[PDB]
Amino acid sequence: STECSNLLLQYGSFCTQLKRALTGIAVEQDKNTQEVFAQVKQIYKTPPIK
Amino acid sequence: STECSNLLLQYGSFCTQLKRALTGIAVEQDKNTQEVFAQVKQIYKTPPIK
Amino acid sequence: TLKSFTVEKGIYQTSNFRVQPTESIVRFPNITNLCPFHEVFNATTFASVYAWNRKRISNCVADYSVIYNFAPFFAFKCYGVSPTKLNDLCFTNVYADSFVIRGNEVSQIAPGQTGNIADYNYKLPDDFTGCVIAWNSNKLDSKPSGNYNYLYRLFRKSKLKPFERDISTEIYQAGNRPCNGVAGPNCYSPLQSYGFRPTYGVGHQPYRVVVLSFELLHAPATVCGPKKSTNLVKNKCVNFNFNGLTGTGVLTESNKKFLPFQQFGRDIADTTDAVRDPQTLEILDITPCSFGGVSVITPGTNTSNQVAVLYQGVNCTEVPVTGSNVFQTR
Amino acid sequence: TGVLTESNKKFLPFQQFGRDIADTTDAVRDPQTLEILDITPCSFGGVSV
Amino acid sequence: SQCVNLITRTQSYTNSFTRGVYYPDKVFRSSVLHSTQDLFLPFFSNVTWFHAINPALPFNDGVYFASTEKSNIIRGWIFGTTLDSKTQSLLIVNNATNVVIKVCEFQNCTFEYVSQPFLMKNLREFVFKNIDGYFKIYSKHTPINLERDLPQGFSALEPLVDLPIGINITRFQTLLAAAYYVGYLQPRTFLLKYNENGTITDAVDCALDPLSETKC
Amino acid sequence: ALGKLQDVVNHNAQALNTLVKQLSSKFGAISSVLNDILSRLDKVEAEVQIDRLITGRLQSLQTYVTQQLIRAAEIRASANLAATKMSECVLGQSKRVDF
Amino acid sequence: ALGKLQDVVNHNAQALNTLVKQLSSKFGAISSVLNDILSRLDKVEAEVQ
Amino acid sequence: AARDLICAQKFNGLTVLPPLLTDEMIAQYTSALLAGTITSGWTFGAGAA
Amino acid sequence: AGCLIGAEYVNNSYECDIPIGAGICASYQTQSQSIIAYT
Ligand SMILES: *[C@@H]1O[C@H](CO)[C@@H](O)[C@H](O)[C@H]1NC(C)=O
Ligand SMILES: *[C@@H]1O[C@H](CO)[C@@H](O)[C@H](O)[C@H]1NC(C)=O
Ligand SMILES: *[C@@H]1O[C@H](CO)[C@@H](O)[C@H](O)[C@H]1NC(C)=O
Ligand SMILES: *[C@@H]1O[C@H](CO)[C@@H](O)[C@H](O)[C@H]1NC(C)=O
Ligand SMILES: *[C@@H]1O[C@H](CO)[C@@H](O)[C@H](O)[C@H]1NC(C)=O
Ligand SMILES: *[C@@H]1O[C@H](CO)[C@@H](O)[C@H](O)[C@H]1NC(C)=O
Ligand SMILES: *[C@@H]1O[C@H](CO)[C@@H](O)[C@H](O)[C@H]1NC(C)=O
Repeated sequence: STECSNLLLQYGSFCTQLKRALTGIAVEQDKNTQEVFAQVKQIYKTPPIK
Repeated sequence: STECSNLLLQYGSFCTQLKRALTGIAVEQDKNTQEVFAQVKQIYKTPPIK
Repeated sequence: TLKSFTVEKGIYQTSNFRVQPTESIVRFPNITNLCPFHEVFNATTFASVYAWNRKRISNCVADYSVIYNFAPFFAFKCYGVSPTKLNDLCFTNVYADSFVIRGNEVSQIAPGQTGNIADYNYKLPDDFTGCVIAWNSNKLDSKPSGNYNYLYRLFRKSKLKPFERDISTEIYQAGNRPCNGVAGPNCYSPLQSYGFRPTYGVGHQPYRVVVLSFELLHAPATVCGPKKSTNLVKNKCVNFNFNGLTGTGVLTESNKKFLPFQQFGRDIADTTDAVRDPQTLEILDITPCSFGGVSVITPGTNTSNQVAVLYQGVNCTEVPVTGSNVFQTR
Repeated sequence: TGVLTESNKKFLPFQQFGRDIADTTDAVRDPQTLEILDITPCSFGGVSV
Repeated sequence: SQCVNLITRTQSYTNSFTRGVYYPDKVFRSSVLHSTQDLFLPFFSNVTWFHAINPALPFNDGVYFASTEKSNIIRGWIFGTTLDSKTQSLLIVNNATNVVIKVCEFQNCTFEYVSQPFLMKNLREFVFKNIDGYFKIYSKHTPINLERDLPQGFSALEPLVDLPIGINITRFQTLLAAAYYVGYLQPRTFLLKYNENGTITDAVDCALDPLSETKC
Repeated sequence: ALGKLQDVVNHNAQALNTLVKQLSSKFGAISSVLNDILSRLDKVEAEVQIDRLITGRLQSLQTYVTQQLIRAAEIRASANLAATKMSECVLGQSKRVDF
Repeated sequence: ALGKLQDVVNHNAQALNTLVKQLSSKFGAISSVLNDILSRLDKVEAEVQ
Repeated sequence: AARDLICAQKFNGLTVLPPLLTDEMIAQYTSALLAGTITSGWTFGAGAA
Repeated sequence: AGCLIGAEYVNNSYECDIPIGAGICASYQTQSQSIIAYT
């Protein structure tokens, strides 16, 4: 709706900082997974003898 | 007040999620106390010699 | 978007793409009759306020711009709608109530009012939608000897319900002795007459009041104004106007089991998912047109001005309506 | 809406009302018999299942 | 002639057994739990089983009506404050072949309406309501085995008619060997369940017991 | 046994479901549908009702994002604990009691 | 020495005291008392306040 | 006549819930931990005392 | 924490099934099944 968008433009930059907070959360989740699991520099494998 | 309740019913589910947040805090406090103090499995007691 | 003249290396959410609508369609029921507002507004005699008339208006095309030529009133005072938008959208039934009051009591013809007319003669509901039209009738309802043909009720045992009529003539019991049909001490007739004279003030002059009450869409529509219809188009992003319900989307054939009294289908977020076409009795699913987010992958502007575009959550065959290297990720 | 009991509040002769911290009437003076009455809300609580 | 012919009425009392549910609106909804505040017959309520082998029957906030007999007895219901002529009254008389809803507002006619669909080992459940000067009638026809007492199950009631009468409906009386169940509606909140096809298959009365209040 | 990850899934489902269900609210306006407001009224009155709906939906969105920020802080603390346990339990032998 | 637990008590007391004291504010209305608003005005204006 | 802040908090809709473990049970847990630490050392934290 | 209607208090002590208040829990047991309250 164009009228609602033109009225929402008068409320400032709430949407931009809302998007910034969500983007920071999204980057932080991948950082959490990478700092938990990616702790080894080389991909070792088990020898075929068991 | 009945009129205030009828106009408050048009504001959605703010009261339910505030109640959910407060209930989560209240359960979390008992969880904190249980995870700090209830670390022993049996109730030991000191022998009467001191 | 960044409000800067240089961009660092990364991926940035810029905007959203949206498939624009192509055509506009109007789907109104086929009705050729004309609504008789002239028989309501132009009348020689108007009813009293305790015995107010009620005329049902259905199965006709209503033109609300010809009301202004029927009676000499200032404003088209409405509550749930606007007077300039009455010709576009449309209703189920119209109810016209006509009566004669004085100039003091015109403010009591309103939702949530307390007085004499509102409590004992004519009560409007709290959720009333419609319009009230009042105009001066000093030259028609008044005589220099005193017009006594208009009555009003001020003695009753309880307040009236909304849209409730009371034409009973029994002697009111204001005391302890029974009236037994004879007036006297603590026994009064509930109806008293107005005293309209043309030498009276402007606040005591007679006023003719017509209230138009509209029934919003729950049933198939019977009163719809002058808008021409359009051929129905399917499987395309179009603007649609179904019985005054406007929207944008794609209309598809449906297999929803609509009951014969059901005309609409709603969602969890209170939006219309299915519509019943008024001309041909068919069920149409409405879906929003294709959209999604656009991200711009770039190196630094001191490195290159080349960019790549990621369309999020949409397949690679639906994005239009280097850059020849199309790749499909998750 | 509430319960009215006899009060021992020392109202001054020019005072006709009494208020709380949350701006609610706590005591009242009856306009016919010059008497101080408390105002207490009726019985309430929470119900858990 | 007018006669009297007071067919003797004996009151018997039975239990509702979660019956008397109607569609609150004309909006299609599928696989949705929906909370509605309206005039409903309460669950497990006290309904009256009249036998007819007739002073008045009070009307308040709507009436649920149930009939089992197929012996072609129950015709219509007279509504109003008085009986013949003191105030406004209502008359919804009906016959067999061409089903009339011939409704009158003489006592000076101000409302006339004739329509076909009102009436068609089988329950014919009706709900009559009066709100804001509007008179609403819902109905549903269902089968039964073991016809004694009301059944156990769910059968939603579909709407029939809405009229702008605007009268006082304090009293009502059935026009007549016959037996019928009468129950009274109250302002209540239900939680209705709409399945995949859009039909009401289950409901919860939020003010029956604390368990259903927890469910609501 | 796996109730913590199930709660992690359930909270993110419930927050989005509440955010969708908050679109049906009127917030003091005459309707919750924006097109019905734009069709029923003229420009000024529809601007008033649209402003009411805008304020209500903005408040709901801000509440959702604040709860998401608090939950993200809790999840980051748990992820720091998990990374410390991977560094000290799997990659070596720990002398800390109940670690 | 035990100032942390006293701060824990004091913060929870102060939050509830501020929540009680916030009920006396008008927030742009004509009164902070709800019954006076309902008594003074008709339906639409009292609904606004 | 001396109105407490807790009464206004209760009357205006704010209530405080009691904890699940009383102070006697926390004291019993503390006493069990102390008795185990004194009479067994660090063994009771790894299995049988 | 208030009072309890519909649960029969027992002079036993089990692990907490449903927490209620200051040291009081409730459970549902067969020994005719019923809801009981305990410490
Ligand atoms: C009102 O209607 C009558 C009946 O047709 C007509 O004769 C009369 O001219 C109308 N009034 C006006 C002002 O046209
Ligand atoms: C309106 O259209 C429908 C289907 O197109 C048709 O069956 C019906 O007869 C039409 N009505 C009139 C009055 O032309
Ligand atoms: C979406 O893309 C996949 C692979 O790119 C393709 O197999 C599938 O048919 C596409 N869906 C369409 C075109 O609707
Ligand atoms: C009002 O009532 C009180 C108590 O009975 C009495 O003292 C007083 O004189 C009365 N006022 C008048 C004007 O009669
Ligand atoms: C209905 O009311 C009658 C009145 O005496 C009572 O005897 C009967 O038990 C009631 N039915 C119930 C509670 O199911
Ligand atoms: C009918 O009249 C009675 C008084 O005899 C009144 O109490 C009641 O409210 C009226 N009902 C309606 C629906 O107007
Ligand atoms: C919906 O209707 C179809 C056809 O009548 C039926 O096969 C299906 O089981 C129904 N769905 C239900 C009852 O959930």
